Amino acid sequence: HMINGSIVALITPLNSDGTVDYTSLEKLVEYHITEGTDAIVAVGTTGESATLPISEHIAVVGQTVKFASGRIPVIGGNGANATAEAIELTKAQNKLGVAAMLGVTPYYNKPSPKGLIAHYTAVAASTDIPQILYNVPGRTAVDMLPETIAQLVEVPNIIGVKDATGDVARVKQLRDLCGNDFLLYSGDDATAREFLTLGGDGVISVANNIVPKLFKLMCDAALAGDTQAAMAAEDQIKGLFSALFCEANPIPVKWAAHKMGLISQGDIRLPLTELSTEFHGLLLDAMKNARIEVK
Amino acid sequence: ESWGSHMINGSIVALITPLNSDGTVDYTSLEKLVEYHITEGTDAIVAVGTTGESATLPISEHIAVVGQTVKFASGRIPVIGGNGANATAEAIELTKAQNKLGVAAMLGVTPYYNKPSPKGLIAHYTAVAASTDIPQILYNVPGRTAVDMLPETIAQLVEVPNIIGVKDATGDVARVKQLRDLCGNDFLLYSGDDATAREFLTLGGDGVISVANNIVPKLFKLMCDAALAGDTQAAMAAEDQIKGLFSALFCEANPIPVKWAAHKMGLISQGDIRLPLTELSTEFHGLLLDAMKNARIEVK
Ligand SMILES: [Cl-]
Ligand SMILES: [Cl-]
Repeated sequence: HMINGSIVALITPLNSDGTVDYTSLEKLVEYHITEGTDAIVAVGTTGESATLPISEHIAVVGQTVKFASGRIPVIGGNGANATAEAIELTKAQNKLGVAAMLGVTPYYNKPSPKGLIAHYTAVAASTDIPQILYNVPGRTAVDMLPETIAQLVEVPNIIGVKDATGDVARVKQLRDLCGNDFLLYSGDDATAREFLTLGGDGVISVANNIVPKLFKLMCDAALAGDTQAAMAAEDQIKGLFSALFCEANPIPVKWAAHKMGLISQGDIRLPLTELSTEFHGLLLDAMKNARIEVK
Repeated sequence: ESWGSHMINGSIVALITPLNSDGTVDYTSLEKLVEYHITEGTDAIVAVGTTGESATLPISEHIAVVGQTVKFASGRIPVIGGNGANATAEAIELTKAQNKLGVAAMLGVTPYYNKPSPKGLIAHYTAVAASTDIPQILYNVPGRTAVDMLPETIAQLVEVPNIIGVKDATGDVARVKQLRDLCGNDFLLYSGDDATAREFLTLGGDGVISVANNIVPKLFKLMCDAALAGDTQAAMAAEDQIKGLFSALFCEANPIPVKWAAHKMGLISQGDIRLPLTELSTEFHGLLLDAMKNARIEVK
């Protein structure tokens, strides 16, 4: 296993015709290598998994692996709200060369704890690739509590959990019920430094899409226990921790990216839409404040 | 008239999708459900919506169920196909696969999980509607989708010719009035929350796409007719008999409880259900069985 520190939930850049832009995707992979990002999640929420059918999903992940050329672990998204669909997505990724897979809890259909367990057990049963669980009730309508996560630790290849609740007290609870070995990632930038400080292993983040160097410093300092340096680094980027959510992720981050020249176009698949004029000002300020160089 | 009456209104069942022991669709139970609803007077059937477990049926199996439900109905009862998706392309695809099935309308939940803005919601439904000429019914259920599509956004779709109304499940009955004042008197309003169905009709809604319909269609029908007719006494008297089910069918996420009930009836042959959903846990068996007795259901 041993993915940790600053993990970027990568956006999927699109051509103005709406197809995947592989030139920008390559630029982004090099960028995270050039700065010091520890891993790349390909096609999760931030990467717009909802709007990418399986064949496109497989392509973006597979291409990201190719561009990385072994220099950085790539983790592929394998979440679905049907167990059978998740298994199929998992099987189609089994030989792309991912280090791991990130699987969100089934959204919309609100299964019970027993069902989440059976769900993830059957998904993990269909692969040798390490699985990371992902709880985000703000999006899924289901809260997968630590008591539930703990019953999955014994599944050989379930290696940890991303938790986006922002509820920092869960770190202790998760440590207590799972082992020291189970990996705990934060999925809430606003509480991340704190999450690591309480004993988290790393952060699967939106903001390190656009401030990876500083986001790395913050994560490394926190893990080392240099709280002063962690807070110091957090200080400069904290503004983005709310600005990148003035409309749902990845609407703002993708605008911020195509703005810094990171990507060729700001195109986004429907039902998602490009960031409203209303927020252009707010986000340019938070961006200039994080020492991001426009234009 | 003008000319043969009935638009889709009144008491509509969000139909259960019955399964065989091996998880395939049970067509003989499906046909039995369709007869049952005809005999008992249900106004219309939504096939493969949430209660029909739409998330765990791939598009092929989805359209077979819709196609067969229409067929079993054989012109005796309107069938509404679910066409909800969180990607526009996927919902266009699903809509197109249902054109020419003999469906009276389609019902499409707002995009879930990905949380589009209102401008995105409009673009989504415009594009879905543009790809068909079957009537479309919008579906708002923030409890499951994590977007709340507000009245003011629904109003901007009223102009889109074949969008005919909205199912609202929030249980905010103040929205009937708001929606009326912004949409037509002609725009169809459906309650999606059984606990507030009666009140929703009484305030000016046109119908209820209900979960409890599955197991108490006669009294439910009675309740909806009466409230539509403005006869509050009979409606309330109808409601009182079955009100207990409006809480008890939600002790686990729908359709887990209703499926158990329908089997324990049993309208179906098997209570099997598809992962990640699981059969009702035994903890709630007594809870639901007694709620069913109080609503006049038998055997047992
Ligand atoms: Cl998020
Ligand atoms: Cl529910």
